[PDB]
Amino acid sequence: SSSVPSQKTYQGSYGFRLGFLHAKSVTCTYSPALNKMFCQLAKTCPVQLWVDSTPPPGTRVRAMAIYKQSQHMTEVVRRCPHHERCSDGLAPPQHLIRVEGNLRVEYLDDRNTFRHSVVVPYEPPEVGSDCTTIHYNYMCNSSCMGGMNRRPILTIITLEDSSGNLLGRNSFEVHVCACPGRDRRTEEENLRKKG
Amino acid sequence: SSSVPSQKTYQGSYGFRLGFLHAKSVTCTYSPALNKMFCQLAKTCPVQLWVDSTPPPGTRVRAMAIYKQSQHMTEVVRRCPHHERCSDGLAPPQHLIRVEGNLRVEYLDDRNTFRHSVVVPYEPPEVGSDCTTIHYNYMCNSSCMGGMNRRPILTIITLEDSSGNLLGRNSFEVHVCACPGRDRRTEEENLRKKG
Amino acid sequence: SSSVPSQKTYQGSYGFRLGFLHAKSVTCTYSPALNKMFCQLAKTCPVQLWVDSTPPPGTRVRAMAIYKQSQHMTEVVRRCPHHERCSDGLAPPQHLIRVEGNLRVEYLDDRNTFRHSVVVPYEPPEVGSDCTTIHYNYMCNSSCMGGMNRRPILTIITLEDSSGNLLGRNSFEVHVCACPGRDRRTEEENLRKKG
Amino acid sequence: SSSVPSQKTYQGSYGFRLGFLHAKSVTCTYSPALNKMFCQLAKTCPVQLWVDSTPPPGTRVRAMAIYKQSQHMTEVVRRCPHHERCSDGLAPPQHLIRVEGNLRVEYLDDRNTFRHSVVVPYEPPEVGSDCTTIHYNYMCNSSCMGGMNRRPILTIITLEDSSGNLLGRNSFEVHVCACPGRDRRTEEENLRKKG
DNA sequence: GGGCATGCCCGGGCATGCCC
DNA sequence: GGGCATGCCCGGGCATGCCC
Ligand SMILES: *C[C@@H]1C(=O)C2CCN1CC2
Ligand SMILES: *C[C@@H]1C(=O)C2CCN1CC2
Ligand SMILES: *C[C@@H]1C(=O)C2CCN1CC2
Ligand SMILES: *C[C@@H]1C(=O)C2CCN1CC2
Ligand SMILES: *C[C@H]1C(=O)C2CCN1CC2
Ligand SMILES: *C[C@H]1C(=O)C2CCN1CC2
Ligand SMILES: *C[C@H]1C(=O)C2CCN1CC2
Ligand SMILES: *C[C@H]1C(=O)C2CCN1CC2
Ligand SMILES: [Zn+2]
Ligand SMILES: [Zn+2]
Ligand SMILES: [Zn+2]
Ligand SMILES: [Zn+2]
Repeated sequence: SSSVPSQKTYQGSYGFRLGFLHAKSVTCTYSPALNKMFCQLAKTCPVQLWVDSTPPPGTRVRAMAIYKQSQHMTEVVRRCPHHERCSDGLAPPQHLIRVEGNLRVEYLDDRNTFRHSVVVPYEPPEVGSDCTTIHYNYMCNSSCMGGMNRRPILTIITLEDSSGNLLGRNSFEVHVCACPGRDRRTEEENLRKKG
Repeated sequence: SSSVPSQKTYQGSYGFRLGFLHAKSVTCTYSPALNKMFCQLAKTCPVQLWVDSTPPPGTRVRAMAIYKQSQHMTEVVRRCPHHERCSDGLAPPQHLIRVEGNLRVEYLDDRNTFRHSVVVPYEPPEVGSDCTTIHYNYMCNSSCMGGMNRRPILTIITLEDSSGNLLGRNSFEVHVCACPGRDRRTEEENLRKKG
Repeated sequence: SSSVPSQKTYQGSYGFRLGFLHAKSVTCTYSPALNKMFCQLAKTCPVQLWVDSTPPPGTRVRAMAIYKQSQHMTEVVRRCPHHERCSDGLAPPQHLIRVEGNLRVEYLDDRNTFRHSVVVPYEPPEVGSDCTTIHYNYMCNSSCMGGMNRRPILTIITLEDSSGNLLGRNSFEVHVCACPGRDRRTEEENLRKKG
Repeated sequence: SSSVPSQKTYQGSYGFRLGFLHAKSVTCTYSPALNKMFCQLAKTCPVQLWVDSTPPPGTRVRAMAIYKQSQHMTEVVRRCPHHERCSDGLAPPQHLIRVEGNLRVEYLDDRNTFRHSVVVPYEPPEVGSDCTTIHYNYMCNSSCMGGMNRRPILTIITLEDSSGNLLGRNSFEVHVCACPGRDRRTEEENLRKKG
């Protein structure tokens, strides 16, 4: 009956976790200490999917954004009106999160919660590789007036079988911004000094 | 053939000029040194109309915004998409400038230049008074993404007869902002120090 | 019989001349010493038209680009293939020079010389003003491979009556570039040191 | 479901690897330290194919370019518009990579990913020889505006049987430029000093 | 082979909505 | 009223086609 999706980490029976690749305006930078990706608008944000056991055929990978703070959790995360009026052919203009480089992407609007998500098939790593990578794009800055409006979000990645069973769930915070390197360095310093 | 309206001051045969009434977040404050009004979003911005000779019956007062900088002059000033989706009953949501407190306001979209304008009847001062005041409202901040986007505007006020003849023109710069007193003080200080 | 238009200054009986408004990446900067405008791609380049005597009704203003160097004069100046595949509604994509802010702009391809030009009506200055301003845009950098390719151009402005008589002609060099302030300062220094 | 081809080295059951032949503007020079070929536009770039075991009859050799950087991987590498408008009879003008000196070259456009590829038959070395050489040509510089636009590419070379099975994969970075010797020396020095 | 011109890149710093 | 976060701006400097 809740309209807020769970954010609880659940590595599950397949041992599912995420991984991230390792400069003031670098396109993206991940902070392990904050479990937080700092990236730029509409630029590639690679996310690695790691499993210990191979999921069954037909497994899907869903990404959804939610507001991190209790006061805003129940608000659906959407693109701002400006960037909505700004396409790749498939992503509805209201969706914040896109996937690039995938021929089987699906964009969903939940008919009960109104929340947006984007789904791609799970592909196992190629022989000799330990993970599979998805290229996400965030189509607004965290600061956009009328959209995220300086409020932090979480991206929730779920691994789901074809029947809809939850196989695994993970999440990370996102700050989309002009200067990821600056903003990560400042947040990490405030954490150490004042957190 | 130009689509940019004139901004040239023209006091005209009636001696037409503007006047302004005389704190970090005051609702509005006018800088004579900069010929610039600093005011808050959707709050009253009074402008006085002064004439030496009484205009003829059916005279009208039009207000229109243009970008001040040469690089932006040819672009129509519009409300940003966020505030457009935010009414008083008569103002189209795309118009930046509204008039409050007037039963005869007319909002115009130019069919050739696409520029917006707001018009009210000219009313002579009451006996013993030297001027007539119009309460304007600016419906975005100068900073709004997808709108003014930090670009300065001028408001051009024209006195026109019923036939459309230009009787007088004056203009002033406008900065719509959260903190008019701070922003005025900073710009005036930079003018004296570095202008 | 020549396919190269004249560039000879001809102030004519109306006393026609141009004027220019007076920072590393400023949008544009004019060098009187070089008679040369340094501006940015697709940004406003204002040019003032000055006359001593009022031209007759129906006078037009034409702008055309030609290569300045003898070795390239006979080559038609065009947009590069990249920027051609990049509109305002009226300018053909092959034209280098556009006019913004004018409801009566006309773009011409000469059927014999294949050269491009853009024409607007001449409007006399408003009462109290000494000149009329046209906002040109250059849609390629001087450096564009396959277009100007680092070769300098001249813009030729002609004042023509409705019948086609040449009333006046002027010209200026143009360098469209990323950093007008840098490039002007460097060229002026080399002129003084080595010219 | 991905539209980005794998770049993972796979020597495979046949022991497949590449080899390269060993001056500021030399036509080409290969850096083992960088696994990077530096070569000139439209000039021969020989690549050797080495195998430990003889591939089956009907084996084919495919070459394809992808952008090396994560941010650009999902974009198809194409010739820039200028050089596209510049042929050998068989290569489509949009293809960056050509093969010279082969009577059986095939140029392919993938109907799903839109990526370009060039394929020739695999020929075993002549008796006494240890490798077979293919002469590739790169038809734009890495710097070309509207094409690679200064972004590094990889060339992915795949050995495939007639049925389409992947037998082996190798790749190398390519920098197409005016001065291969200069650019190699500079990148190798920056690697040692700052890498 | 030595060197220039020029698009584009930063790391330093401003303006401004919003917070106390 | 005092102060932070954040998009965007520079002036300094690199990479690279082309010139001698
Ligand atoms: C997760 C894996 C790795 O460890 C490297 C980088 C991304 N994938 C493919 C190779
Ligand atoms: C212009 C006049 C005045 O001088 C005061 C203030 C505004 N109006 C009415 C009275
Ligand atoms: C040429 C004239 C002037 O002298 C100023 C600036 C541009 N026009 C209008 C006013
Ligand atoms: C790979 C072989 C060699 O070692 C030499 C040079 C190129 N091929 C033919 C002979
Ligand atoms: C931080 C951000 C900026 O402001 C520019 C330089 C570095 N980064 C990218 C653009
Ligand atoms: C400048 C502005 C603010 O930030 C608050 C205090 C004063 N003013 C109004 C609200
Ligand atoms: C010279 C040019 C640049 O390289 C950036 C800063 C100044 N100018 C505009 C952008
Ligand atoms: C680097 C390049 C040049 O600029 C010329 C000399 C050497 N090389 C070929 C042409
Ligand atoms: Zn946005
Ligand atoms: Zn707004
Ligand atoms: Zn161009
Ligand atoms: Zn090219």
